Amino acid sequence: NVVVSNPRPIFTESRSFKAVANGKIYIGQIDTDPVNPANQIPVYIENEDGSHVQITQPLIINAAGKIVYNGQLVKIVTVQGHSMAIYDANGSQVDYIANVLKWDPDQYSIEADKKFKYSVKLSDYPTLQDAASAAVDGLLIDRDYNFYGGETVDFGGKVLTIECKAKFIGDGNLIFTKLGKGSRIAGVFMESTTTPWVIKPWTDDNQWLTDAAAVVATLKQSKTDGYQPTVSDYVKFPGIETLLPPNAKGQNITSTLEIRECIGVEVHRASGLMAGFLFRGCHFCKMVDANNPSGGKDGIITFENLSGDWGKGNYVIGGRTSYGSVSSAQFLRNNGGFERDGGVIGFTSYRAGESGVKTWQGTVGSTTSRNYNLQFRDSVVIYPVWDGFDLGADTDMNPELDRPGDYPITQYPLHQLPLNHLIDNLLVRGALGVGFGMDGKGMYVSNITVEDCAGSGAYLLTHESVFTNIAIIDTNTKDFQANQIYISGACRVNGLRLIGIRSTDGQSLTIDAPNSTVSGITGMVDPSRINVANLAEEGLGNIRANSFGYDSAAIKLRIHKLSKTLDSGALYSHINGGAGSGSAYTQLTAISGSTPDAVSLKVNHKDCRGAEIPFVPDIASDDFIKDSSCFLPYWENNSTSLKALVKKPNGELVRLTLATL
Amino acid sequence: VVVSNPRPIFTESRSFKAVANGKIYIGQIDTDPVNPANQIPVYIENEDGSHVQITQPLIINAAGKIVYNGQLVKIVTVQGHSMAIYDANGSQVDYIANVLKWDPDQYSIEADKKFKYSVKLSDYPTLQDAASAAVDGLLIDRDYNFYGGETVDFGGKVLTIECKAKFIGDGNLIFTKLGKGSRIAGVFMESTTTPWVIKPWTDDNQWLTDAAAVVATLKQSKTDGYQPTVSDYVKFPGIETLLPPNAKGQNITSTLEIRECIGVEVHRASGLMAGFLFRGCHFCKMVDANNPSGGKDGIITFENLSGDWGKGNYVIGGRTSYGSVSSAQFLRNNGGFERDGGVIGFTSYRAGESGVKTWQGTVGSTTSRNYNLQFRDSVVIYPVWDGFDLGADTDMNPELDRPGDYPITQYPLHQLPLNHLIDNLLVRGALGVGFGMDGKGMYVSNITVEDCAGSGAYLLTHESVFTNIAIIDTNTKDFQANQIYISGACRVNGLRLIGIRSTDGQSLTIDAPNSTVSGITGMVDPSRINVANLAEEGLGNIRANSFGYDSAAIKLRIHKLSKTLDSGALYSHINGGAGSGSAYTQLTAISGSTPDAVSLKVNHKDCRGAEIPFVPDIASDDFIKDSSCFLPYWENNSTSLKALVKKPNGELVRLTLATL
Amino acid sequence: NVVVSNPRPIFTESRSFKAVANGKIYIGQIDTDPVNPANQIPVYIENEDGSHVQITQPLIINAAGKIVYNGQLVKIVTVQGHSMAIYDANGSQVDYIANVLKWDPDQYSIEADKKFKYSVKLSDYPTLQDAASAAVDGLLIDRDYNFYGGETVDFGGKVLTIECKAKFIGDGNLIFTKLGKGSRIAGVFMESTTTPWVIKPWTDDNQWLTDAAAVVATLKQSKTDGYQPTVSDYVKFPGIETLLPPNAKGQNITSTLEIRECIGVEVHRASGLMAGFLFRGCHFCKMVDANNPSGGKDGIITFENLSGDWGKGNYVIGGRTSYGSVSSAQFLRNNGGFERDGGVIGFTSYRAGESGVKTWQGTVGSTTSRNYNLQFRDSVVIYPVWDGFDLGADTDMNPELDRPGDYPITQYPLHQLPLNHLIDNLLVRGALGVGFGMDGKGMYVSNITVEDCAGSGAYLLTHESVFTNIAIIDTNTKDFQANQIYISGACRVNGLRLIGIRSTDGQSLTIDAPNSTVSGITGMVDPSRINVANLAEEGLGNIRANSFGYDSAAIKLRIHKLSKTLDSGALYSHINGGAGSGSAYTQLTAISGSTPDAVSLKVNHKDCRGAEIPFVPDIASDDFIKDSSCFLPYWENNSTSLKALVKKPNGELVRLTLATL
Ligand SMILES: [Ca+2]
Repeated sequence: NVVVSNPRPIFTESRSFKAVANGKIYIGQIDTDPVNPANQIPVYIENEDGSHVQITQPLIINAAGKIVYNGQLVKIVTVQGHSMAIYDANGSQVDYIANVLKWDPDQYSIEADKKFKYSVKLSDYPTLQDAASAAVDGLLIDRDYNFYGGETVDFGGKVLTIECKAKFIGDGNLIFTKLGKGSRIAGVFMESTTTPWVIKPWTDDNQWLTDAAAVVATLKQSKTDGYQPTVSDYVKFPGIETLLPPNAKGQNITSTLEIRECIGVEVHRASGLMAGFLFRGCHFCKMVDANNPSGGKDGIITFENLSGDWGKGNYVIGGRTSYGSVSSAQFLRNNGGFERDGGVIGFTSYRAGESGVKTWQGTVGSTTSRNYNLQFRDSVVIYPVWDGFDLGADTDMNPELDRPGDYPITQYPLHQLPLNHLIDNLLVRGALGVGFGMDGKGMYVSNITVEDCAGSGAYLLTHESVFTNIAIIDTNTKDFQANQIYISGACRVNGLRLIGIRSTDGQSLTIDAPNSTVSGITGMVDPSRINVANLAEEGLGNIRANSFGYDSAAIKLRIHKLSKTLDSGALYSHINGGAGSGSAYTQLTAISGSTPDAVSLKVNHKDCRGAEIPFVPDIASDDFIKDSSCFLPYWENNSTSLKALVKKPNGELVRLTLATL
Repeated sequence: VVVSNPRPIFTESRSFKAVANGKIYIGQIDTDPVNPANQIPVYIENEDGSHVQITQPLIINAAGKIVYNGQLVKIVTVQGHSMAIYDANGSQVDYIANVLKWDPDQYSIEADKKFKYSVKLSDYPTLQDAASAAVDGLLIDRDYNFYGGETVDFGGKVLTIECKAKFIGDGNLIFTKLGKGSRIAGVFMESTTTPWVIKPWTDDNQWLTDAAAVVATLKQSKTDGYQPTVSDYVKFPGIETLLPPNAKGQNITSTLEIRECIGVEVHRASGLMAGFLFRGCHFCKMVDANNPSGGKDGIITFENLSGDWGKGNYVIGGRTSYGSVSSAQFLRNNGGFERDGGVIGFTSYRAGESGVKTWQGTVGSTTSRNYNLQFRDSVVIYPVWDGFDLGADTDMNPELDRPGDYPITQYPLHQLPLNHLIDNLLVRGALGVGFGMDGKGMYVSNITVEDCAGSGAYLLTHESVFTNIAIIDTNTKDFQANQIYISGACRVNGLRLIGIRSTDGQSLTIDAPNSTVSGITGMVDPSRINVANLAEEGLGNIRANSFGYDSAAIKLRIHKLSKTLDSGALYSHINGGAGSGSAYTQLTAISGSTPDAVSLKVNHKDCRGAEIPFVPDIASDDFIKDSSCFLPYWENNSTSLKALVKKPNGELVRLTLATL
Repeated sequence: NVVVSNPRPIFTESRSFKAVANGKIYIGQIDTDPVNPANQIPVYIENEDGSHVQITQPLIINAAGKIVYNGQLVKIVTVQGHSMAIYDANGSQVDYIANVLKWDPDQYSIEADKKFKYSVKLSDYPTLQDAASAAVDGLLIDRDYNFYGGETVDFGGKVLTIECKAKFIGDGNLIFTKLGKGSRIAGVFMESTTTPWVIKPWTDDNQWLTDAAAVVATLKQSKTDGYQPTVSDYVKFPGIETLLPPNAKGQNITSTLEIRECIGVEVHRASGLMAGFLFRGCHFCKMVDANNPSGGKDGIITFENLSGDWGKGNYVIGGRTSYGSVSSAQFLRNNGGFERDGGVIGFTSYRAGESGVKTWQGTVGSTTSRNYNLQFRDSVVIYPVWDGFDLGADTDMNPELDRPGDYPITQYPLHQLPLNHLIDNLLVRGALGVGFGMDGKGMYVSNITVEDCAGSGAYLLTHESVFTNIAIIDTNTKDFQANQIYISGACRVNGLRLIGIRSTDGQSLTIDAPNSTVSGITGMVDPSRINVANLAEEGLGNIRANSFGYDSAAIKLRIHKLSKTLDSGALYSHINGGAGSGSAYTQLTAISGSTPDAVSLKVNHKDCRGAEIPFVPDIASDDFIKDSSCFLPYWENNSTSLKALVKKPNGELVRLTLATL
């Protein structure tokens, strides 16, 4: 409701009831005398269409007490608050107001400025920068915003809480800079403008495709449920480079939120399609509870600190991601320090086009991309095209001969860096590459479970390292020419579960750990497919061997130097008669002529209650008897007699007759 | 406020005079209001606030003030307007194209831009009124008594609903049409009714099992127990008849229902007799539940019996307590290959049914089953029934088809390809079964079930793999049950059995008749192991360290022969005492159902010789097994040892071996 | 911008065009007659300086129609809502306005008050109490606030969301009281004013210092990268008490946020320097996602409930802390109930000056400081000066003879309270004292991993307790006179991994658990360094012993009561000839005269296909033969004959001739 009123002011005298006819008005700085030029401020006629014309002072008051310019009634305005002095035609002062704002003070605005939460919203601004400049505390993203690649926003060092309720859409990087420590960005949703060509190298039954032509046949234009091919696919799927159409090669679609050179910024509940998150030269930043962004061409979550100080304080905490052409979560040139201040905790990666979690190896540009002292715990990687966890620091194939910006090779050889990562409680399932890969010297690794992988379970280029409670369960299910677990260097493994339900008959070795000392293997492993430097159970208690569904129980010995495929000796218990007979025989055996159990001593065969003793089947040579005060029975066929080669207590030999007709 | 004179006066523009008998025309902005087509309504506004519309022009009196019927009046318009003033001779005194452009209150413009939008329930009579007014935030700042089925339409808006007071009522408060990304934080649901609840555990936290004892715990409370259900009639046989009618068939729950929404998260929820229902939702999460105390229905339910299969639905973090049925439950959800859904980082205490439940069977005429969910990093303590119930098929009537699911002819009962990602789960105190599941082709890892009155695990699984399972002091009530049962042909790699409680009062520890197992650790009674095959194929060089009084033992047992008697053994026994430097080694075999009946010894009494058992009477031809061996036997009437010799050529001869 | 107007009011007549010369104005309550003094309200002259002088009515109008007071023009002010009556010089009413506000009504405040989020901010108030009193919903800390020790703020029972974007700066405690249930405090940053002297008992290669003089040598003034010495350091580094200068002793610097006697308050994403967080007398409070506060003199996170009801519902959830002089997270007099409603889940502690997580022991003040029914799960403690987890309830050194406020010693002996904590999935690395310590009766503990600790791995003063899947891997690496794991009482251990890659030759026992029954040891343990009451593997299947790196395989027996260092017998398989000979011999041995393997029976030595049988090297005594229907061969040297001591089937002894020339 608008009340009818008379907005145009009139100016009347102070001691009688008259207009200030032919008077003058001066307008100036608050609490000054505006009659003096130095104190005057710009005054403008304001026109109906909202245009302005600056005029000179004094303002002229006509005979009716109204302001006029060249005799025409005008509306005068000023940019800021002002003092006002009114003079009559004789030049006597009629009135003076030091500050006109003080006459009609809007008290509500003082109260409102104090009692309401400050937030600006993108719907009120043409550009994101405009909103950012206006922001004091909150910034609401409340309209879908088309950004251009490289669009850069300066947040002015302010500590902002950016609440996203709409998308940032575009191909390329949206770059946020100069956010103050403590700033948070919640609910951000990045989406590419472009819909790329993607491959989907898995079937409707979730089996991995390995054939290049089969993979090419999956090409579709989509922002999800697949990934844009990269040059690593040319290696992963031999022959695919030639078979892909040109429009499916060299694509580069990612919509990336880039946090540049900020400290103490967290991105919470991020999501998107063809989406990427890049922390470039950041410290003490976190990607928290990622809400399953579907990846594009670049890493989904990247902490890259190739320039400036080594990254520290950078974490992926919770959440999950899906797809992407390369790794889900990756680090370059981060060092958590002794305090292990950084890494990946509580994270899930699904279907990384490369690996679920990656610490980069080798030189990138002019310097090291490697990482030290990071945590990798309580995390899960499922169905990566390459690796579950890739925690190596030195290049496997075609390694550099040096490490600019890192420890020289002369100090630490390749794969022997003191990486010092805290690695515990990780699960990997469905990896096509390697479930769990790493390198380094002096590493402690615990509670790692790798299961149901088409590719190898683990590939460990580690040295003087300790692995505790490792489970490698049905890996290399495609039976590639690979081990299920490989360890290069001289390591200790304490607890190693091998074999689920899949046969290893179509594979090479299960564990190849030629310099490693191992204890506590469990599972239905084919002992011929074990290679270690040493295997021992030094600390077992009293033992029982329980046999089910066989007529015997066995405690066997296998000397791998003699033979990896044949037991060299055994202690058996064998049933006499059948079930419930109350009788069994015990048998001690030795291999001869590569025939297991060729020679044996028996106790209670056929419940006879006696020992059956093997004898030498012809004349025994002197050197057949080993120890003093022992005898060795032997056969003399021509007299149908048993003889005994005796090594007497004094060590001398004598031949006796033992049994005759 | 400055004491001012609000009533306008209108004076002329050429000389200082009132516009006596002047005329004012009021119309559309930027038009000529003298034209009636440009005029807008003008009203007298009375002191009591009533209005009366009058004709134009407005009349100015001798004093320069607007008048109607000889009285000074206040005139108002509904919109911004043009104003033209004419004097008694029709000369124009003034023209204002838009009176609002003279000094607009610029504050509302700046305020609307700089402040966060939020409405609050204290300003509205109903929750719908508040939802309608909301733009960004909605604050629940007063307790609100809802009626069952009360339905709120949020208009597709992406709202941040902050709760700092209670929703109070029996039944469901139903939220609908929230936009993707909406969040509801701190919600507290509380029933109006205080029901009758049972508390089937003692002040020393032992479960009660006697129906009469449980009935004796009846009290009216919204917590520290649960409303009896139909399942209690089975759990406590006879309780149905002993419970008074007022304790039976109660249905008190105050439920926040999120209906048919996508991308809604409920965070830090709590309450008393509280439930949370996501009905026909996708990509919704129950996050960091702040220990709501449950009612009759499930505490957290993702139910997708209608519409598309549920996906993207999770319980993440938090905990719940009590409730008559399961704490967290799923019907007709499929996480896809991506495993996009399930329960991670969750704790359940004292579920009246189970901690985490995936429904089995048909419900509402379709499948209630679930696929491809995660169950990880979660803990369930003191459920009345199960810790985790992750089965999909009902363990009965294997003929029955699965409407809405895989046909029974494609996948038999309990052999669905459920494909859940199950890892790192802990259960303690279950009265029913700690960990239960079915399915074919399952992988399960890092499960620990300890200190359970009921069985540790009940696995109706087929061609499945279990890695690093620990079942420690379960079936502590000594029900006629196993500690772990596995029906189908599975592999177990790493199974820890037995804590500090004796199994002397129990039947089988593990009954897994089709399963192949390796790596059992613990003081299991070997008679209480039943498996298809047990083996340690990959041990290294071995040492058996005995802390016993005078011996160490490596025993053999053939379960086909006897489940309770060792069939043979390798012993080492001390000669003399501690520090003697001497022991004897002994190889034994069972005969006449007497373990160790027959043996060969090396170094008995430090004699440095081998004591060899001989057949105590004439040896039959078939007593000797292998060629180039001899078997000593006794001939009493010559006080001699003979030897039955099987020569190298396989033929038998009998020789004299020792005589007087 | 601002329009030029004439703010000073003029009062003119209603029926003719004249000023109300020498008129009178009355001002009173809305919709009343203000000429009645009962209805009048205060009116004020507002001077130019903004000051006010109350005057009595009526207001006086001059010949110009303007308000005057003793002949000077004046600005009169009063409350928004009022009635106004104007009278001419004759006392005739000129006008009456029932309610001046109703003329040009501000509708905006009504709309604004409904549509905007309420938050007050510290920049608008001189003191934190001022802001707290003004708050309704939100409270923003947008300026650094210097507090004094003991400064107490009462939040009126209001449910407040306190968002911190600046620091609370001060030595001592800032005390928050009377927060309503559901209140939350986010991003708080406590910082001390003092930079104290701190010690840093670790080197640049992250080796612990143990020498007092070396530790004193590390003294520096800093708020981080070390801690203030306390009296426990006197014990930890013997001699340091006398070597520290006075300025480094008795320091007491912590900047502590104290939440006092509140219910349902959560502190989220807290940080700081020399910072502490104390919940005193609270219930249902949480310290969530601690953002690596760097600690001071007192515990970093403390739930202290020594008065009032036992603490319940109090958790540390997520996050991490660093440094501090004492423990990172600690509890006094909390009981989670059967519900286990409280504890530590998901937490990381680095470099606690005492322990990572501590449940207090003994009497504090006049009552129990102990704790029951708490969770300790999914947490990690790295590099504590004392313990990783200290979950004991009873005092170790000079214990109390009683437990005021708790169970009596007569009901539960020392170290044997039914603490009932839910303990699972814990990792400790780098502890200088004890990695994992506890006491209690009836405890269940599972999935504990302790690795690479200078001090002992575990010290368990527990009884009738159960430990499942424990790993103690390279602990006591400094070779203190200690065990790697000690357990005092009658416990069960099911799964125990011992030994990483470090030799134990410099140590005493690896496990000393004299009253415990243990199964499932894995690792390269020295068997002489195991002490338990009972060690057994009752439930193994068929067994194979696989030997790598040797010409033989072994299944050995050791009777620890006979000898802890020498095996008492063995079953061996030994290669005959070369590798790939396909022949081996089996040997069964027994110790004699303290020489392992002194006496043995062989099968297939030198591939001879016969059994080599040891005989008594002199005349056998009657008592040498054990069982009926057995014979024992023995040597009669004078005649060059083997005889047999025969125990006939009827048990009677006879001596026969077995072999002669
Ligand atoms: Ca003879």
